[PDB]
Amino acid sequence: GLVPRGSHMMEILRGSPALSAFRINKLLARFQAANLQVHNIYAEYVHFADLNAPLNDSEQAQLTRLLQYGPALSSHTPAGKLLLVTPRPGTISPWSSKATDIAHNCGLQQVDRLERGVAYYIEASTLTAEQWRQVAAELHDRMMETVFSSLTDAEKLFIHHQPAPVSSVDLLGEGRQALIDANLRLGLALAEDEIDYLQEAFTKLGRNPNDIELYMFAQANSEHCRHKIFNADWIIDGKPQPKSLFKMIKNTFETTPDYVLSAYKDNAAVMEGSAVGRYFADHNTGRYDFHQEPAHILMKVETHNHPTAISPWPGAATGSGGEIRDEGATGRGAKPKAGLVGFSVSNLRIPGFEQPWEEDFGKPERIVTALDIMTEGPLGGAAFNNEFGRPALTGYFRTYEEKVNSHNGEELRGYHKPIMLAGGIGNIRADHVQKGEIVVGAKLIVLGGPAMNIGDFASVQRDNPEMERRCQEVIDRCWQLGDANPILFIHDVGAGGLSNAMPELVSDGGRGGKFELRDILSDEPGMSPLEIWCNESQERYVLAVAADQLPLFDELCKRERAPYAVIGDATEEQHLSLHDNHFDNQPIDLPLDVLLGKTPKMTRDVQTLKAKGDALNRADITIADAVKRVLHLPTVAEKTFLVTIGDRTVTGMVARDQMVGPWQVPVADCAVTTASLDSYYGEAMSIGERAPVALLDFAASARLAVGEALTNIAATQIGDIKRIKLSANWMAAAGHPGEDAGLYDAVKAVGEELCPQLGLTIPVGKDSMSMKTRWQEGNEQREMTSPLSLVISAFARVEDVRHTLTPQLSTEDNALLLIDLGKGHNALGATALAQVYRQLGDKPADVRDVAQLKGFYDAMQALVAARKLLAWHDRSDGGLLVTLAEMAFAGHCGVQVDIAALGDDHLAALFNEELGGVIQVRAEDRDAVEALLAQYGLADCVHYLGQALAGDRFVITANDQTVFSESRTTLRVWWAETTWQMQRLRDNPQCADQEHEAKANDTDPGLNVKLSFDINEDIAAPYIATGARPKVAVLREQGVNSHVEMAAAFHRAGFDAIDVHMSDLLGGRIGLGNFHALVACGGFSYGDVLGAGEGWAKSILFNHRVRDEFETFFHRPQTLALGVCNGCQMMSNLRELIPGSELWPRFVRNHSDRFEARFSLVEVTQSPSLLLQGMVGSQMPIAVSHGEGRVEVRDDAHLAALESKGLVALRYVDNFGKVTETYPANPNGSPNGITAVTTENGRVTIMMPHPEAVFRTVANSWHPENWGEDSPWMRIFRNARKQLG
Ligand SMILES: Nc1ncnc2c1ncn2[C@@H]1O[C@H](COP(=O)(O)OP(=O)(O)O)[C@@H](O)[C@H]1O
Ligand SMILES: [Cl-]
Ligand SMILES: [Cl-]
Ligand SMILES: [Cl-]
Ligand SMILES: [Mg+2]
Ligand SMILES: [Mg+2]
Ligand SMILES: [Mg+2]
Ligand SMILES: [Mg+2]
Ligand SMILES: [Mn+2]
Ligand SMILES: [Xe]
Ligand SMILES: [Xe]
Ligand SMILES: [Xe]
Ligand SMILES: [Xe]
Ligand SMILES: [Xe]
Repeated sequence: GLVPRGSHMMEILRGSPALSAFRINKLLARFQAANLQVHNIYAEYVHFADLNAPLNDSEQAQLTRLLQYGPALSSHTPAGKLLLVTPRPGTISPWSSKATDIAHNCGLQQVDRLERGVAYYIEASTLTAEQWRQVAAELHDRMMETVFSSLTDAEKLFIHHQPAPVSSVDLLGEGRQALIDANLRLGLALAEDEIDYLQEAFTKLGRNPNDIELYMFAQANSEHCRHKIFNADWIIDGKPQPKSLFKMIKNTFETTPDYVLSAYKDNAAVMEGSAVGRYFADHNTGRYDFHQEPAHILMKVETHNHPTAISPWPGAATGSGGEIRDEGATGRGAKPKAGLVGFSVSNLRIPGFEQPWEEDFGKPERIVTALDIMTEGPLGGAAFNNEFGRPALTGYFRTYEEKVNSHNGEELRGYHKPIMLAGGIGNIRADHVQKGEIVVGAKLIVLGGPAMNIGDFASVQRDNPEMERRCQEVIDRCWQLGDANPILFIHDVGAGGLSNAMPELVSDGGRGGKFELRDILSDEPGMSPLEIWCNESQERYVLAVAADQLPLFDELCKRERAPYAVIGDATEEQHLSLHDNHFDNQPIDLPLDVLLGKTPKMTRDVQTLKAKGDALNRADITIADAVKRVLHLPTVAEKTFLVTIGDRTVTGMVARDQMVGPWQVPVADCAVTTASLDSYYGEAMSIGERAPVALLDFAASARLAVGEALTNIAATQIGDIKRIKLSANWMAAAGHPGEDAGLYDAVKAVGEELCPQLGLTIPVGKDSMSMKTRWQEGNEQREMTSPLSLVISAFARVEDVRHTLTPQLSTEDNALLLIDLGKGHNALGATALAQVYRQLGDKPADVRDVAQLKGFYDAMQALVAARKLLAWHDRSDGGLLVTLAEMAFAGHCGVQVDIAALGDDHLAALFNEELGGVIQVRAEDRDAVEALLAQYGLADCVHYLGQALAGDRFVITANDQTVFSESRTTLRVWWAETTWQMQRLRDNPQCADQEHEAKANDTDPGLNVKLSFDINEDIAAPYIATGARPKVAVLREQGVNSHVEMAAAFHRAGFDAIDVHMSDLLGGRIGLGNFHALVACGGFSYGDVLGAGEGWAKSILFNHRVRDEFETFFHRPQTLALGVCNGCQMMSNLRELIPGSELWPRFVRNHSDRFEARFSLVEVTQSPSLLLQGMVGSQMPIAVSHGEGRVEVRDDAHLAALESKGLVALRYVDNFGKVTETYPANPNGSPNGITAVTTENGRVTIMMPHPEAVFRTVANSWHPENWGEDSPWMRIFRNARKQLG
């Protein structure tokens, strides 16, 4: 396959079939649905290699072999009409960046670029050219892809354009008109006074502005970048106001500075953490060690609402990716640890599952549907978190779309433009919290990805998470140098690209800069200087480093394979210049104070609109019907489709994730991580939000968001409320009638009143101020406007991660007690209950009593510390009804509760969404607990409800009357139906159905353990005691992310864990000949492009020296190796080097066709595995996190031979203890539950689950109560140590 392509040659290589049978069946069913009459469809990947020089035979064999990957689906002879789908010309897929990288690291420098498309073969012998266009429309994404008729057309993707010159705007030759034309032509969106400012600036300089200078200015001065609304002066109902919104937020720091180390002067806030062992590999020795020191806590939350309305997968992916850059660029370098995720969208209207409150109102053609956002968006957000390697541990998901009588009268209110929210916490060293001095002469570097023309095609983002992982490793090497950290100053690259980030950086240091345009790394030679300087390409940071640290920085980057460029120098003069060596001229030449000068402050002069509620019309409402609808509201309903798609175990520090208890029910109210791998100190995150309340009462909605963040985090051991710090993220349709006054009133409500009075700081925050959508529907104008939507995220240092309560009810003798901080108001306005009957109602919840909310929190903290709680679940969407139901789902039990003391209105008592929740206590503690609550002023809020009982009965009485009684299993399965329907349409429907149907089986005993050995016996102790510590090579390739906890597991077992990067082996810095033990760690090397683990394995196989090195290590008589997850995939690709491995299977795309992050039950089976000695017959859960873990054999003969040889070491079992292939008990579809195999001599074991994630009991999502510090998985590492003797 090989043809001229300008001054290069393009080779075409056929790949493998691209779609599984159920995917083919969906295409055919959709074609029949549109009646396009299609007899058959078949699809095959095809690869395109643009070559700068020819391949000899052996290089050609290498290239072909690199492009063999993926499940072994049945080939077909091409037949019918070819439609080839590729990335749009002018764009380079992330697949292409990563695959070309593999090619280069396998020695194929002749490969200039690799790209991939899908060839579809459609047999539909009479369709009009018209119907052909609809077939083509159906097979590609119009925002990213194009459809071609010939394989040869792929040459269009590799055209090199000449560099486009700068363009000047003729102000001197045409006057102000030139600026007006450029404003419209370049879409600068400039205000009249901004046009005046530019006109005057350039008249003063006596020369025309260049397009690049105007664009840079336009970006810096957008609402998005300047925050004009948040800095504006206000007049409200005729009275000037004393403070901006930002100054009201700051008020919370003026009033509670406690524990804050950094607020409002960085792209994250920082608060005090805990002195613990920070674990990392020394720069000199490569050995991992604990460094006992403060691990302070940074936090940040951001949105990506507009781009997600256009292209939701990269919109959500880069929302997370951008936020992750903020966290690593805090101070002088910091480390992201865990993430959170939020979505608000309009009604799903799932086909065949439409709910009675949903009405189709239309939408703009150019945006995607709510369903499309909730399909592709969570996948994009998880793709980044999974491929970058941070666990995603808490989040919210709301649907809202209704015609409502609100502040501006009857209007459509919703989320056509969605909220896509991404946030997280990380750790930072004390001495790096402060940005450093920028020395005159400092080198100014771009760290990260080559620029492309990115940033409405302009709203289609692009993510490459692996590129960002490689940058994070360099930032980690830097801060891991302590006082020798060479980062003087670092900033993320986001809006405005370099044109914002570089000026901001020098400016923050009191300097200017001089830059060379042609030093910036670019994958698009056609780009204009404007495009190069201003594009929003992803995975970039800017930093300043002293000239003499450049050789160190260079070494650090090269070992990580993180690209970087020196692109300029910091100057004493406060000027900004950008030179271009190619055109020999100066695209930018400005004083900074001209560039960064501001037009006058905004004034908003506005008036209050307040909705008068309508009383809830109850004609159609019964309690039973209300329970059924409310559990079908996606806001309320089970969230599994948002949770198991995202890793929750990488770092080995996750103590509490969303899934709770033996039945792994996602109801955890907040996330908890341990502060290190050697401590019980930790960090917690929770979310509060209640946007629909803002349709009745702006300030109540903001108070409730703060209050729910607190009730969600309250059963975690924190102590002083001033330890809890908030992000406030404000989404509004600024300018829409009544929203501006409501915004000022809501910010005041929290910043000036509620938070100072509770002792809560808001040291970080952001705002997104055009939350609305307009389009033409008949030839009527239509508009969908969001409620004011405050999202509060709460972050806190944790005193003891072991003491966290979850909603999992005990059935030992117990009391359930409601804490009703609604004080009997029982408001029903703006509840899930109102919304599911198409109403807004009358009067919403609110914070009823500030002393009692603080009293609530302090009481909860006293009960958590004294271990007086069995369970906790707060009340929010769905009310007390949903809180009790979710506790019964998590406990897999019944409730017998009486509500007579809660008012005569049972509907109001069950469904109000007032603050509070239900604690469960031992029956014998009930009196002391009620006395404790009374001491905090709560007696009149506290109500004994009844008890949790074994069994399936969910019973609510009022005196002698049954208010509501149903099977708990029935409610649990209704509550599951949304995630079932989402999984069924997104993933393999067979796996969605199995998962859902297992829920209806009440006899399910949940995760449960059988141990064949003593989990507390440290069999490595006599070896550790001698002080003899053998090395283990902790092997990582670029994109590996689980190596730190892997090293820590081996360390606890007595090893000296050495960081061995593949670059170390390629560069000769490490030899395997010096090791007896090797482990290949997990993650996403090369983003799994070319098959998970393949580029890592082939880069070994195709370098003869490193390959000989691996083969020698494996052939030694006493070496031990382990491969986990990515390392298990890598090693299965290395069988030719491993003796005794001939029967090993391949590991390919899970049968569900979805990444699976699960806490799965396995049994240890009889094999030669030396790492599993003493464990055979044990059954216990383990962390699973993979999308390519399905064992695939050549045929049954290979499966039988593998089995009969006795080499299977681990199998998935269902909770009844049987070997299974039913999902998700077996999360990936592996035959015979196979998930680990060993070699004939037992010296090498590979497995897909992560024992290193869960070797600490505290890091097991569920575990038996009596376990000590060590989980059963700790024994694998101790077995390695004892085996080496
Ligand atoms: N978008 C999301 N991504 C990840 N996890 C989520 C998301 N939405 C909700 N969750 C998790 O699902 C569980 C139930 O969520 P939800 O009912 O919104 O919480 P609550 O009602 O306690 O505020 C929680 O553990 C939450 O963290
Ligand atoms: Cl169709
Ligand atoms: Cl702009
Ligand atoms: Cl939009
Ligand atoms: Mg103090
Ligand atoms: Mg909920
Ligand atoms: Mg909650
Ligand atoms: Mg919530
Ligand atoms: Mn009151
Ligand atoms: Xe190719
Ligand atoms: Xe400017
Ligand atoms: Xe956390
Ligand atoms: Xe108590
Ligand atoms: Xe090992």
